[PDB]
Amino acid sequence: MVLQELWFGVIAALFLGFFILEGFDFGVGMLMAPFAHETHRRTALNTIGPVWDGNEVWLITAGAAIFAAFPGWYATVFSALYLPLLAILFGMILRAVAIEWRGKIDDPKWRTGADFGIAAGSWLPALLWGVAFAILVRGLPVDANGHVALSIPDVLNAYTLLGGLATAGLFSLYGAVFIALKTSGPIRDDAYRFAVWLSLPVAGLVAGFGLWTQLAYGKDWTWLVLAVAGCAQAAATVLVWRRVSDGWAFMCTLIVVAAVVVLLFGALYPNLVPSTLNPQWSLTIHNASSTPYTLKIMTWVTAFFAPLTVAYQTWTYWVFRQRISAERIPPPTGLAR
Amino acid sequence: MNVVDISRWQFGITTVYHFIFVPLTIGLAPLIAVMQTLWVVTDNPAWYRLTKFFGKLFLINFAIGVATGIVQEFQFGMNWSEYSRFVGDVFGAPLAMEGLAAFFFESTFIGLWIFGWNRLPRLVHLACIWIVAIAVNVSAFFIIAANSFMQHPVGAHYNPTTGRAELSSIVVLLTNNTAQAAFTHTVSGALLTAGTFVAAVSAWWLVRSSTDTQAMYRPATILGCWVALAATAGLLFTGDHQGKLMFQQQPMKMASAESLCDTQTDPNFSVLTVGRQNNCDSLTRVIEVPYVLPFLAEGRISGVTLQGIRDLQQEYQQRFGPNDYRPNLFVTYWSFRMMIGLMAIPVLFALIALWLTRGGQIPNQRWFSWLALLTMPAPFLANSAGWVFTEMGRQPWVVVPNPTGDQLVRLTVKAGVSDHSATVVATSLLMFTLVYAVLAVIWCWLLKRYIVEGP
Ligand SMILES: CC(C)=CCC/C(C)=C\CC/C(C)=C\CC/C(C)=C/CC/C(C)=C/CC/C(C)=C/CC/C(C)=C\CC/C(C)=C\CC/C(C)=C\CC1=C(C)C(=O)c2ccccc2C1=O
Ligand code: HDD
Ligand code: HEB
Ligand code: HEB
Repeated sequence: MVLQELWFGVIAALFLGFFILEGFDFGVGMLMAPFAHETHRRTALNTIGPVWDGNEVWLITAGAAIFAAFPGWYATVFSALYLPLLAILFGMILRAVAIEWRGKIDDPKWRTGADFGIAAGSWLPALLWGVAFAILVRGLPVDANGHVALSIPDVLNAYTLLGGLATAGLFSLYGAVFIALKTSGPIRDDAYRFAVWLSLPVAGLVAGFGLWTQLAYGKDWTWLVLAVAGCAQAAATVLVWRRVSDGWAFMCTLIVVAAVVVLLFGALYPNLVPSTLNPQWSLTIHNASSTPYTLKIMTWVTAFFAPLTVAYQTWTYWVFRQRISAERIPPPTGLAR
Repeated sequence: MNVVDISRWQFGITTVYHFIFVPLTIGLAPLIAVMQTLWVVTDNPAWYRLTKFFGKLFLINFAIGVATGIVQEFQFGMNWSEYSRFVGDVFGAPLAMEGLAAFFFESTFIGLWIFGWNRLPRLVHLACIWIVAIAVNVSAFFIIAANSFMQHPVGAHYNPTTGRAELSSIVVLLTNNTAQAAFTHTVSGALLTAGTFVAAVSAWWLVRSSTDTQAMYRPATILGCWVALAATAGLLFTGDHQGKLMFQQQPMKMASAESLCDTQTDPNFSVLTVGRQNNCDSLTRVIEVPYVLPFLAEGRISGVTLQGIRDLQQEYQQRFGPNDYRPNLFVTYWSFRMMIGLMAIPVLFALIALWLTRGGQIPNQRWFSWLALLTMPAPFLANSAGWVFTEMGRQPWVVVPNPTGDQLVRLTVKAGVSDHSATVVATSLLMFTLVYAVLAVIWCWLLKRYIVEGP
């Protein structure tokens, strides 16, 4: 019914916001190591400093929304995909403590461990989430009883591995244009240097994964979404060679990330956990959803707090909209080891 | 061990690690807001340094508090898929509603408070820490109400058409008597953890300074001790509200804190009991203090009858079928002495610190400095023991049947577990334990480095 279909887009929007906001957060994390090849690492980290916690909650809200709206969907994907999600949590945990504790102790060995935690919390989520969403679009061996009995080839195949590399490459390009917009000076120039190198290889991964999803699982209306992604990617590709705009460059890359979420969720409709053995046993938005009263009660709460959440989250980015340079970085106030 | 036992330990060890930093975060956030508010009103630079000093320690605890809660959000679907489906229509609403009403606020405004000292106005920056101080309490309420549905399910029907419990009224679920009693008790428990933490650190510096900084840590010692004493009074009142609820909702758990075996009128509360407490028949009681269990069960010292564990064992078999409804007697018994006994150290420390700081006096005793250090872990361990008794006391019920509610709305831990293998859960349990253990050591070391360093 209506509420069942409406909440499918609300969960997709929560994952949409997670990919838009945490997408460049992951890109910053995997671009700190090539920046050195200390001041540049801190400048890039401070771009996502006051927003990394808020950005992350979108994944937490999306995960809890699924639990409340579609209890069967929550208890199937997170149960079947136990191993890929285990490494996602492992990285996230390290990044949640490495960002805050990096500047607590002034010691090169202390920061080396903190950089690993940030890298672990930015590489694994960038790679595995693309695989996790590719698995859902491809499907899972769900039987009539609801069990999955996941196997190795059902996770690491040609389609899922391409999706993981595409999202990780897109996030790296997403973080490259985000730093170039939030920084100025030599650090901004280095962001465009990697953006050019991450322009063509990433575009092929996104186009290849997008075309594969469209030709195998996409619908008729999803062709426009792929066309927008292609146009956005081509616009974003040419906006980095010549740095005419930072915002346009970031906005065009934002559309590419947004179009991937719509394309993945557009193909994952109305099925939530497609069954590769029998499509009748697949989990849909009708046989795995909650009652209308629960979806109704959650609708009023979502319609009040989700628009309110974007109100101050956007204002939070407006407060720290000023670009930060190497001269604006405060001296390291870390204790001796 | 089997899959169920390994999954029980994993959901236990990780979330116990989570409740090491949560009670400090809940109580300390209003405390720093108080110090920052006093700095704005009184224009006292002493309160500004207290805000920067204890605020620094809060951020170290806040970062690891977020990390330890990430797994718990998806842990329900990973290791308790069967349990997630049964109560997803009811249990998922408090978890999701806390995401947009408390998690989005306390995570977005915490960044504004850290990086907005010189960018945001003083009035606006002050409200940022107050929103975080409120959102942590809001998050505690919804996450406790969801757990209170397990302890006392209300506003839900079985709906035998499908094998899951379905929500009937959201108001009844949020206004549960167990939810309100446990929320106010945990918040009072969190205030004691932070109140003792502020008082102990400030009192530790008073002796160190004597052996202005003294001017600065003395007001914090007074504020921390009175908050701990106020939290102790709240813990007694809310603890008296909770025991009564426990009596009529979970008779097994009420007798679990006593290891009661037969239905006796006005039982004696035993401080100590020897043995592993397997069978319970041979238990030995030491220092039996009367007028305690009657007062906690029905609120009256005399005339209260409590059903024994043995008596309740056969009673539950006649309604829920043949099963082992006996919780872990050894764990629940000693985890209950622990929650209660661990009041003396914090309360004892608060009383002494206030006596040594009367009339502007600055303490300088060496034993007082050592007393504060040993007082710091007492509320942290007491909070851990309080929730452990709540979770091990309801075994083997993951969803305790409501005596006055729907009988069919219930589930066991074994029937709520997922269908993983013994090696997959063990690998996750092993990697969860070491990663949290390393971070816990770093978290403890980071606090020690900044406490001795000071401003
Ligand atoms: C005046 C005074 C001293 C009063 C208190 C002393 C007193 C009266 C009694 C306590 C002393 C005695 C004899 C026994 C202890 C009672 C007892 C067993 C209490 C419960 C244990 C408890 C609360 C432990 C606190 C843990 C804690 C905060 C440790 C420090 C923090 C750190 C760094 C690590 C701890 C996390 C860790 C590695 C393991 C956590 C394990 C714990 C505590 C709970 C989890 C857990 C337990 C305990 C099970 O028994 C169990 C059984 C079946 C399935 C699952 C589980 C399960 O998950
Ligand atoms: C009574 C308090 C309390 C209890 C019983 C719990 N939590 Fe918690 N949780 C907190 C109180 C809290 C908090 C105090 O509000 C924290 C700690 C620091 C923080 O940022 O929020 C937190 C953080 C926190 C976060 C980080 C969100 C963010 O800020 O980015 C998540 C995802 C969870 N929790 C989830 C859970 C789940 C799924 C629980 C049950 C299994 C749980 N918590 C038990
Ligand atoms: C969300 C809601 C919730 C919550 C809040 C919580 C909160 C908590 N918790 Fe919990 N749990 C749960 C839900 C929950 N929970 C469950 C469901 C389970 C399953 C059942 C069993 O296993 O028992 C558990 C289980 C559990 C355990 C194990 C036990 C056994 O098994 O025997 C433990 C130890 C714990 C602790 C804890 C704590 C400490 C806390 C504080 C933080 N836990
Ligand atoms: C701060 C620390 C602490 C403390 C001190 C305390 C102190 C106390 N306490 Fe407590 N708890 C706690 C922490 C605590 N606590 C907790 C955490 C818990 C869990 C949650 C709830 O509320 O439930 C409890 C819970 C609880 C309860 C309920 C149980 C169930 O339900 O399961 C009761 C009855 C009580 C009583 C009491 C008392 C009487 C006292 C006096 C001694 N406790």
